[PDB]
Amino acid sequence: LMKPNIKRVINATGVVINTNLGRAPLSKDVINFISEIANGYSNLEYNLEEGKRGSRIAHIEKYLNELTGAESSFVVNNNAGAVFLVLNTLAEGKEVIISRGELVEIGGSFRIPDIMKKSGAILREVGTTNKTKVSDYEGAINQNTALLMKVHKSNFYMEGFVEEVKLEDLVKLGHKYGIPTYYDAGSGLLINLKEFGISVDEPNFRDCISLGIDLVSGSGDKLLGGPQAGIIVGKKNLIEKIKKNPIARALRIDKLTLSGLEMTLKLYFEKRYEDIPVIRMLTQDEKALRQKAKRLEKLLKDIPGLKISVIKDKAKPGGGSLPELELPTYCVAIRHDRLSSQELSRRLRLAEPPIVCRIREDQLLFDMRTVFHEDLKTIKKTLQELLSI
Amino acid sequence: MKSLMKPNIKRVINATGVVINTNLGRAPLSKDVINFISEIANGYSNLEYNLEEGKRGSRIAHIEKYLNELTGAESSFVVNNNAGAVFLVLNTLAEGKEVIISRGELVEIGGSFRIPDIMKKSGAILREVGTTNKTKVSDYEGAINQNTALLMKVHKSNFYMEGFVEEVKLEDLVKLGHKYGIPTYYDAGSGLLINLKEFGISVDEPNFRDCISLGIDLVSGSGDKLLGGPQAGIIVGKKNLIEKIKKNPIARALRIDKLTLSGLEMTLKLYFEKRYEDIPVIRMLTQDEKALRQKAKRLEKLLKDIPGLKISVIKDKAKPGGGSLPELELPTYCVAIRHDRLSSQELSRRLRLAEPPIVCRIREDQLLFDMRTVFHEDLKTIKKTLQELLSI
Ligand SMILES: [K+]
Ligand SMILES: [Pt+2]
Ligand SMILES: [Pt+2]
Repeated sequence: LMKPNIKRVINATGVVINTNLGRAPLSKDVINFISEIANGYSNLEYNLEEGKRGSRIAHIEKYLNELTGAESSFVVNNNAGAVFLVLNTLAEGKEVIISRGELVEIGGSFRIPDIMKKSGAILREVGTTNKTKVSDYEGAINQNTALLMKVHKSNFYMEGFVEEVKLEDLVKLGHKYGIPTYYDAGSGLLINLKEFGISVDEPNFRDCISLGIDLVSGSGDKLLGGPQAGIIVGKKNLIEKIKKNPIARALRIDKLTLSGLEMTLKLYFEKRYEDIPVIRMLTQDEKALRQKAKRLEKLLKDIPGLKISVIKDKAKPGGGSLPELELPTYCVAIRHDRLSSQELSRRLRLAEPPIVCRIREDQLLFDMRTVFHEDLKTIKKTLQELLSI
Repeated sequence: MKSLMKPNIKRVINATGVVINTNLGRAPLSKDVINFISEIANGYSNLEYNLEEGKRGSRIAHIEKYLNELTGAESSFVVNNNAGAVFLVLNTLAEGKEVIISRGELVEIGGSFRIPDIMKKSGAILREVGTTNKTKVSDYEGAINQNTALLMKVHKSNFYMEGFVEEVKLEDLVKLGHKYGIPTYYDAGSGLLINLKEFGISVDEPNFRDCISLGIDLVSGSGDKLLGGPQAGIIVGKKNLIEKIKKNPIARALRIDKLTLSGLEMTLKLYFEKRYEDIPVIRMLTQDEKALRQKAKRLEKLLKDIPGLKISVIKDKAKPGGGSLPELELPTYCVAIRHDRLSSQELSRRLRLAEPPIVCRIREDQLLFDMRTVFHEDLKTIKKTLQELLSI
């Protein structure tokens, strides 16, 4: 093979946070900065003022602190690690209370009880799958309770007869017994969504911090729309213990992500949301989508055996973050006389660049939500090369 | 006390359009059944007797024949309620032993019923496997050991999950159980008797016959849910196991009453006779869309003459099963009413205080009557009830 296996793939699934397709894409502004810091040497671990070594995370935490309002903050390889670290540091040998309904598998390799076991912490599971009350948490408190933990169900959701302990209650319960409260938000949403005209209950750092939760973690590649990372924020007392754990060194973030992260956080401090693609995509205007949808169909009419439509559909745009959410978008629907849709999808994934699309009832769909403007021309040229042969 | 001069349990007209309603008494009974119940209650009977042999007999006997035939299990048994069945199954086969179950199937149904809580009081030992959202065969098999007494699956009747989710195919469980020689218990909960797709309602909901022929060793369910009968815990399965269960002294504490046994038998006989329309819970879920409309405009016809009354007829998607089919979404015709003098919040409040009461849905200060759960004899009574409240 002359070719590298890692390829740019055209996402037509209309799924913005896609665990399979590389999660959050990055803004050209961020990547340029990353590219700059990677092209030569730098002040990675250095103080230019004093002429000696300095802490790498230092640059970042300041932003996090003022953005989230938490006393201190830290960042490690990924949220998986965040969880592992937080547990291993605070709960080794001791008991961590958690709802039977928040023991989650995210991805293929991550399971709360599995990482938790490996951490050295002792799982104490309370309540039921579908309903969990405050009593259940309190009931399970004892001498060896180190931690009150909540995990946000980022990849799935429950409906029907359902209950859940209000975080406030959890903070309350924590304060009573003097037990720290750890919240794995996971989506790493930085700020309240309702500020962008998207009304959702999705917990963010800032808000769940000001709720009095002692520790909150999340990924950087999800709702934060940054590079992969485990983000931790909370009580300085705690973060301090965390940083000091030798394991934290094995979880230490790389130069690239660090740079990538800091640029991302600058954008947020400067309130330039449109400049982080996950946010832009999820707040894209319903008109902007039809405008894109029709723009593509204009390029598709001239090719043979091709049936082009454009529909309006309720999709669930956030894959690994906002599972409940349903938003309307415009899909460009296409069909060929000679080829079944399943056969076409298969060829599209094998194309260069590959094209991954949603199928509905033997009707091949491209959801514009997650398609770029530079992608359109490339789908034309890629469709004709397969079908005009 | 003053409120003692009259009974508190009253008939109540349900306009919530919610067929299986935990609050409003669950499944109503057909008059055929009620008559039969009334007949066996009115005097003495063969309850525990063998008229052939002139000596005492099992009460369950009457019923077991029907269940065994309908579901295709070797033997069957009936206790007070499904909670009890679950309690009894576990206390019989798993006391002091381990029961493997998915972390996603540890349910709270009702306020007072929690699998892990009752399983504990059961004497059984809970070995929970997998995760909330995803559970694989691996999880089940990996937790098997010397003290493993049971592989258990509980059907999520009152809630459901969406997103990244995994579940073990029943077939694989059975295959896993046959491998290690461990019995498999399915708490269906819904006690649905026959496949729903036969009535034009396409859903995955498990039924007795189908889950038995798949090689599950024990299946239980409620009587007053999708079975459309009176309250009961129904167990069907392998004779060797039913036997062990029947002999548990606790099963006498859970022994069913003359009334439900009667009601149950007639209910089942209706199933044998394939007269589904004569069991309200199935009739109400299988009602034709036209029929609902037909019924909705026949109501509107009666209410036009009432002063201050604005009346429309809408078409809406509702969720008819409360405690059995939470996913199921079905279209129905509601009859919507509005008054100029009374707020709908105040009008609903008065309707519940009526004789007979009337419970309906409220949506943005508009009052909804869902035709799904309204009987034909109830229309007239809604007219007379409204005019009495509004005119007076
Ligand atoms: K890294
Ligand atoms: Pt009283
Ligand atoms: Pt009195």
